[PDB]
Amino acid sequence: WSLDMLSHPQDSMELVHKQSKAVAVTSMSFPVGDVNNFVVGSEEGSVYTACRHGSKAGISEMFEGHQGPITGIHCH
Amino acid sequence: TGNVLKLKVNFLPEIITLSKEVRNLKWLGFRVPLAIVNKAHQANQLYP
Repeated sequence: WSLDMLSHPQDSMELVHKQSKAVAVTSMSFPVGDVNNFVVGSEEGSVYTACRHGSKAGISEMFEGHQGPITGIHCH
Repeated sequence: TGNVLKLKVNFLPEIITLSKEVRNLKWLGFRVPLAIVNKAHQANQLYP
């Protein structure tokens, strides 16, 4: 959401498709050091590089690797 | 004492179940029943 506009989270950059499922992200933190990579880490790895918009705000360049729920998700 | 009353809802009825359901549909629809899958379909984008 915007810094002044947070009456609803506007930029709903869903790091999933538009199907019918609770495709969650375990402890999906953004990248540490302000690299802004909102790593949406699903229950079976899939640490999606969920960004703001474009054709890369999700699981396109998924920086996964976690054997299980990718929870500690924050870059260097 | 005094027959006073607070309020409550049914969102709290599946807190840990919603956490497990979110993780289940997060990976692939984990080892749960079919009714749990239908409940996940009717609750995933409906918990608001």
